[PDB]
Amino acid sequence: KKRFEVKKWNAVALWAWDIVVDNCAICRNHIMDLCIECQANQASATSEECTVAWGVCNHAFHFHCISRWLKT
Amino acid sequence: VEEQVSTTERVFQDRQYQIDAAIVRIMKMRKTLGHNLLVSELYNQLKFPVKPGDLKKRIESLIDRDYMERDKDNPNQYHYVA
Amino acid sequence: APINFTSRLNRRASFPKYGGVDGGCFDRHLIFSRFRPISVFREANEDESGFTCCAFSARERFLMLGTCTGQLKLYNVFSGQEEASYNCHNSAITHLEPSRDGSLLLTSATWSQPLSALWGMKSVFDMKHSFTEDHYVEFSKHSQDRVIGTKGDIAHIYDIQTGNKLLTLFNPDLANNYKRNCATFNPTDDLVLNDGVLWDVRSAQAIHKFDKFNMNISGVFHPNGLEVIINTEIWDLRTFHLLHTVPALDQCRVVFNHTGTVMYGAMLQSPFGSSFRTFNATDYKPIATIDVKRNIFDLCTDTKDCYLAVIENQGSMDALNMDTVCRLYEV
Amino acid sequence: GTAIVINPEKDKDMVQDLLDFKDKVDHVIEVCFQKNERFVNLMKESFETFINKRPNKPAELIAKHVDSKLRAGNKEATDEELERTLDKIMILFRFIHGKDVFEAFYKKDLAKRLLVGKSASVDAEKSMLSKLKHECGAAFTSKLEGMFKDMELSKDIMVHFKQHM
Repeated sequence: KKRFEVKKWNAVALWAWDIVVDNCAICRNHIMDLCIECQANQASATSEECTVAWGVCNHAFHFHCISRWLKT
Repeated sequence: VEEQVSTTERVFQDRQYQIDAAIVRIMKMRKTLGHNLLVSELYNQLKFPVKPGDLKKRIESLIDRDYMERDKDNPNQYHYVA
Repeated sequence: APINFTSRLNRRASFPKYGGVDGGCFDRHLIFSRFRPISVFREANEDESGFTCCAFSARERFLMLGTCTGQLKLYNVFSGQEEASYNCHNSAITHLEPSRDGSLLLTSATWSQPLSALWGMKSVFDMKHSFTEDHYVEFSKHSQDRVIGTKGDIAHIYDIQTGNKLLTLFNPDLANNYKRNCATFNPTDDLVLNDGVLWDVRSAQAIHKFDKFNMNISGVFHPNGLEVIINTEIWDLRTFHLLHTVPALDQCRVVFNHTGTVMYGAMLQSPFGSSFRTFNATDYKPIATIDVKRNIFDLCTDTKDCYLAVIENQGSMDALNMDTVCRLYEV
Repeated sequence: GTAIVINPEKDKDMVQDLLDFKDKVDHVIEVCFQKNERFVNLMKESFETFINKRPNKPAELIAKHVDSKLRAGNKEATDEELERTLDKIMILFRFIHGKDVFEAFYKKDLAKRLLVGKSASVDAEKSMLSKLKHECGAAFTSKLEGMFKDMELSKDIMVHFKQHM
């Protein structure tokens, strides 16, 4: 009784391990919080410049608290 | 076109990451190493070589974050920080 | 409200579900107080056994047992026949646990590196990941793609798709330094109990720290999502209030069954006790002590609460003069 | 060779023109210079030297040229042609730096092929991933291969969801 009717629908969604992963493997602290070294003028006074990165296993982490181990 | 712009930005941002991760991943095996050698090591370490403009900027930030330091009383001479 | 089976059972005619009062809160004390041995598992081609741990497989087709030598052995759950044998570690296996899907097995050793590892069960017993810092390994309770390892008093949580470490939870000052700390998830996978400390999985800060009642057992979560035991102390995991204490849980490796109605475990200090106990999950009220008269290395129940698989030392509990076999008792 | 790579005005054909020039040179050496190593080894070095003249422009062109052939809409409709063109096009990918350009653009059109409409060929799509791993490292296609895997996983999932529905 309508001019148009849908018969098929293929919905798409992006999948992430929230997994209470608003946290970190090396750091503990929540990813939207400051990465320890940004809670004080340690790595930087610019606490607002502390960013968040994603990996390849459905989760995120602080940019700084993980990349700091590259020298190690 | 908008999609080409977004993919172009992704390339830029990925290059910007590599030049931040690099340098830190350099020096450790070459404790004393200058700017002209760092760009050369970066040519080989990076997927895409970095211009001296971006390189100097990343170096200064990497010094503030204790990954590298200057030596030999020379703006272009660097040493690994442990 | 009769105590006796005959009266309680006849009442079912007008008072369904069970008849009388209490029901399972009473009847569990008639069944989990009467254990009798049915069968035993031993290593093929060996004279004496060296099992240290066990678990039933995901589909309960076989019992999985770990040896003192770091091997995994799979036995037919019905016949007692060894079907397969794999190497996992170079020393005694402290823990074995399958996923619900049965794709992979979590194993860990008391010493040999990697202390924990992810081994495949489907098709090929290969490795997915080696964890050299994790003494104890365990699956989460709701979402099993996430697995928790224990490094001393530090919790390490990884996703088994690669074994990549996701989050850690620790604090040396809050830590009670338990001898057998085995970090574990709550039923809702948003709290971790690590060395007596309850961790907020959504902030990685401690939410609460429990007193060091014991030195060996850091505690286990109840499936009701309310109670957590720290050796003997029963705490409210929602408010962190103390609710009850049961001394019968002291040195008892108490875990729960599928339905969350039965809790059971072996006694600890070859640091093993010579008996095991069963408890009423309703309130941890002890049901019975089973007089095995053999040092017990480990134990597990099945989904159907039919037989409890207990690893008992029939030898002298020596390093070499030992005979640890897995003897199954019917409830 | 420089005349082709140095002029973006013909970008759309730059990959094919550089590949054609490379073959013309190699043909000359094979047939009349008797495959003398002096010219064989230098040919490659000369081409690497000028092919990587722009800020990795060829990588974008490679991603678009292989993706265009691989698109079901107005497809070649044969595997011989899809393989022939993806191979020749992808070969130039090994003469340049900044391979991120390919991945950044490729993954956008790859995502389209894996979600909406069809690819010209599944085997051709997999062939590209194999060609990319070589001379880049397996890590290069880790995300790109994972994208494919997700849809194979989705196929089983959507079946089970209907069963539950």
